[PDB]
Amino acid sequence: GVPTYLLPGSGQFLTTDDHSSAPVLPCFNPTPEMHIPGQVRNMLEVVQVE
Amino acid sequence: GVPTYLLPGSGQFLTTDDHSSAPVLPCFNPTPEMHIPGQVRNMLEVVQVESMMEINNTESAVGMERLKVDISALTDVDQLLFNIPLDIQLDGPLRNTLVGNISRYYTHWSGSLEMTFMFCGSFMATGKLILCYTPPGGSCPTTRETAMLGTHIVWDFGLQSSVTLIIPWISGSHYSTNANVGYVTCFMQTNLIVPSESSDTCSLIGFIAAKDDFSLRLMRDSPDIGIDHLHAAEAAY
Amino acid sequence: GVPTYLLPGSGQFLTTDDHSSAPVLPCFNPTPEMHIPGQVRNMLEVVQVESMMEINNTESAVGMERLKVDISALTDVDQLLFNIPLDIQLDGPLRNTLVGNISRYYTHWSGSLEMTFMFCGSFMATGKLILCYTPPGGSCPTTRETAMLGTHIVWDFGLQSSVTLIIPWISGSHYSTNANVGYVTCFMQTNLIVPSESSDTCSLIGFIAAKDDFSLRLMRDSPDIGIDHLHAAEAAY
Amino acid sequence: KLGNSAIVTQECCAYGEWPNYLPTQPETATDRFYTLKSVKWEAGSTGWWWKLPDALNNIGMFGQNVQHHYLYRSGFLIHVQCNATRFHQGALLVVAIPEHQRGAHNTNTSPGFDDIMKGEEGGTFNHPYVLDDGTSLACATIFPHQWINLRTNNSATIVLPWMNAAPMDFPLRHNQWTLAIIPVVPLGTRTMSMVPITVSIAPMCCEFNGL
Amino acid sequence: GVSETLVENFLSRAALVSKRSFEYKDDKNFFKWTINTRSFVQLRRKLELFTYLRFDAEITILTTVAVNGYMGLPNLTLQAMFVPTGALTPEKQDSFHWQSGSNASVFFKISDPPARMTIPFMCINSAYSVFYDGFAGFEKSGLYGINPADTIGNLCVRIVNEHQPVGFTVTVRVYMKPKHIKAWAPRPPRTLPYMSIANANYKGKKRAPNALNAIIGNRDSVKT
Amino acid sequence: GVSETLVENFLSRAALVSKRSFEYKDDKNFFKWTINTRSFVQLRRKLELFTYLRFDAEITILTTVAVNGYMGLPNLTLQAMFVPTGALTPEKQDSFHWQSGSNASVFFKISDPPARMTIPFMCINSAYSVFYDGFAGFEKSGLYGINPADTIGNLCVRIVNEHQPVGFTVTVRVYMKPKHIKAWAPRPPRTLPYMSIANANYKGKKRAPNALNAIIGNRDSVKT
Repeated sequence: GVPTYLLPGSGQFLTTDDHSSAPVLPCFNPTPEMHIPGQVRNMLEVVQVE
Repeated sequence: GVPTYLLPGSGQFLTTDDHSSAPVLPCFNPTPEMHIPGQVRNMLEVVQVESMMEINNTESAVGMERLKVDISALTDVDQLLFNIPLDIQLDGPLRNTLVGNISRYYTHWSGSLEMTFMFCGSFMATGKLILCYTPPGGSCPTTRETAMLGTHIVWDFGLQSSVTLIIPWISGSHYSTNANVGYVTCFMQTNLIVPSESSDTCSLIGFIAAKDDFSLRLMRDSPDIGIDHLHAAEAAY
Repeated sequence: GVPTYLLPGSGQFLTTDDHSSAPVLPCFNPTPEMHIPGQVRNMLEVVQVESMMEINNTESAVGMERLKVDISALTDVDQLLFNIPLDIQLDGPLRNTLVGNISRYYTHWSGSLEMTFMFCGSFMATGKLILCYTPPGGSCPTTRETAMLGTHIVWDFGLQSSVTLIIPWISGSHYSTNANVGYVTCFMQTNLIVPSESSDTCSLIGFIAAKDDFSLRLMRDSPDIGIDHLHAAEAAY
Repeated sequence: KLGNSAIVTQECCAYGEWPNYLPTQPETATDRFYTLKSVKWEAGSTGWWWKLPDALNNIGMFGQNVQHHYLYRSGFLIHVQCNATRFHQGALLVVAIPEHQRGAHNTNTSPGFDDIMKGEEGGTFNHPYVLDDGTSLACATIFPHQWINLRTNNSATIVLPWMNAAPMDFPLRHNQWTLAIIPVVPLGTRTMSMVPITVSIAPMCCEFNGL
Repeated sequence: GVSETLVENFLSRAALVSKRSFEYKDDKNFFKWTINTRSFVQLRRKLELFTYLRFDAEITILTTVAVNGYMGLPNLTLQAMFVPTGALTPEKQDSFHWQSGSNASVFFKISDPPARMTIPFMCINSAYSVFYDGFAGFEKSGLYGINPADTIGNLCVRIVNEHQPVGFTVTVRVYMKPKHIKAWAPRPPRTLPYMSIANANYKGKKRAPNALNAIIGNRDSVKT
Repeated sequence: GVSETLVENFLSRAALVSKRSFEYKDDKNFFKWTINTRSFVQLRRKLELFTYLRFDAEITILTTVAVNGYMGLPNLTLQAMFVPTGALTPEKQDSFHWQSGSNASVFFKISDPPARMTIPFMCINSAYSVFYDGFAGFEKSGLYGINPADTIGNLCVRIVNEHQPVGFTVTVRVYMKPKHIKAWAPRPPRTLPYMSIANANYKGKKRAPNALNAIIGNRDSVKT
């Protein structure tokens, strides 16, 4: 098939990593995003308030 | 999914490998690249800068006295002043220069060096120096008259104050073993003619820079550094 | 990420595999390819060069005497001089040639060989040699008259000094087992007519080269090399 | 025709390379035939070998360009001539071995300086059947070679290109080629003859760097 | 690279920087390490050829295990946690601070390949001041050459498993390797031997070579 | 390849070149090996068919382990470090030189697949002088045929783990395999048996075949 070799750093759980992962309940449709007022997209909206 | 199989050489830590790896703090924006003056993108910018040879290399030459060769009015007409063995990979005048501390991090060096001497006597000091380049394997000259064999220049330091002596291609370690790799030899030609008020003991200093065709390859660790225990041991733990 | 699964045959070191592997010293520039004369891109350039057969193969033939077959004035009119068994995979005259030391690194050989004999007598030496090729399985000729069965040539070495004898396609080991694989047979036809001043014991040497259609396949190790302990043992450790 | 010494007339080449300059480049000083001594070929003569350019450190403007130049770069054009009559019979193999790492027989000790460096004297094979290095004369036609069959011709001509991995070499320690003349078929006449073999070496495309 | 003299190739050889055969039994049960340039003088002399640097260090923790003078080697779980120059380090081997939701641990087993994370350009300024000619803070008691915009971080490493791990000593090697090196303002190569990991003191050897009054070994005369 | 007679295919079979069952206990605790062509005479006779070569050797260290005449086999960590023809080799098993930031180690476990690095074309010249007709250096004492532009390098291998590893003997096989072979100026195949790994001495067998005065086994007459 595809000849692969393992880099060093394979099998580790780095706590701040960001890969797509296995969903535990696929073919589940969660509740849609109802427009809730006052969204925070950035914490510098929280800081700049007096 | 994807049928994969493990090659031999899988799971090894080769120290000189270069793969992209997992950042320990992603979504961190480091400080941008402010334009700091004097960037080095290549170590052949560091090598090609001139730097002082240590051509008075004798015993009982202490400290600053080692860099400069004294000529005086009481030297013979064709007495040998100095010679510079071109052991850029070994001991000698060229070991503590810029061209010979970067090239001790390497195994094969090759290119034209460039020597520059600078007379540092009074304004009235006159006389001539003949500067012989002995190509490697040749005979180190002793008489000034048999010194005319290869490349040599008669340098009058009454007119000039600095001469430039190109050493040609050398090709380095193309043969760990002691041998004969060049010489730059400088005899007195005339005498030292200083007046009755200037000091009769003048001095030369010498520089060396590699030129544009200098090439270093195969990297090894430097032999210079080693020896003893350091202060603040285990203080980073 | 990418869902992968390990095939059977994962983690094995097969000795004849060919994958790109991890360089132990990356960012090293090796020395460029200077044009060195005489490159071999194919071992069928090495095989097709002619090389001396060893056709005087008897006991008490010592050293250089083995390469050349002596004819003389005291041989019968149709006495058998030599025969060359075409055991290119086995013992015989063809074992120490170029065509038969490369083809002992292989299992199946096939193609037209090319024999070339060269008379090395005096300028006045005249006479004829009949050179029979016996195809494999046939009868080795003893009388000169029953030797006319397959391909044969009457070679007058008074006129010519060298003959070329193409051996046709043989196909090799298409049947490890002793058998009958060809012969090249050379009888006297007339006599050896040398004058009263030249030496009466002339000589032939024979060459063999494979032609363009020679083909080797399936590679094995040579049976020639083995036997004893070598000097400077463990001196590379 | 090379040099003021007009010796022999040529145009067989080797390795497909007529020499061209790939600094001091002699073209009238060194490019000339340095005829060596003519060695007597008899009936019991084994062989002769001349390591080039060790045979030419002594002789001529090439020899001055060895003692006054640290690195050399030269191809050759060689010419062997075996002046025998129409009653002599014999055959030479004029072979030109690149990098002829000779061997010492029956001992573990490598050859010294006075077994490899001879110069104009040349040398002689001891076991010519294995070319003094364990190989074989029967396969030795893979080199640049030439046949002197005294029935047919009596002369030979080999051209020797620059054969180093290095671009230039230093001459007093390394020897590229090795002209070697092995009589395969030994010489014959009834009187029982010292036929001479004259070797003329002409350098081609000389370069010399490092005075 | 284009040449082997390029700065990216001259410095990014992976070098050993830490090695702590810490003994875990049933403060001393783990080790930390301040990530600094000044560890091993083969690499330190190369980084002190330059004044200002800017490199992403990658860290490649190699963990071995060995039986002391029981026949099998246990496959433990480790945790190499990068504490930067900010919040607190764990005071114990099993304190609260190992469970921090901000320090970025790695969780690697012994029987895996060696763990590997890449610590980015970790400074406040635009480059690492290798040499600092100043004083920290405000006081006259601020030591010379110690810039707080130079500490990369800390690297606390512990065995995740519980006690009673019996006398298999755990030797942990840590390999730093710079990446993306941008180097500014080169310097003279240091020729006298080092005194501390903190500052550039000089003592010299007793006699030449590499001595205070004579760096090249003394030949007999200038006409030698 | 196009044919099986091609030089790239004729030489690049992976051959065993070293095998050192070095015993590690609590100089002799490791092995080194000068990487040379002249090891095993099955491969040596094939490389000495040519005068000049130019090949990237790959090295495939296979490490086994075996119990001596305790039931489990420990999974140790090894280090195969390629020291070229330049700086020093480690004098001990745990000296400073193993920690060098320039020699390119590999760190492979026993229970992995076999380690594999590729040593490039390592010479000064444009090809490997297999046969050298000269003398090294300057003296008359320079031995015949030994070119310093022919040593590929050294390959020091040690067990990374600490002592008291008890009597499981570690047999290490090393497989060299040329790559990208460019071969120049072919030669006669060697027919007499070897004497040394240094030079081309010849002795012959006692009688034919492969003897000094007769290479092919003697038949009875030429009319056989």
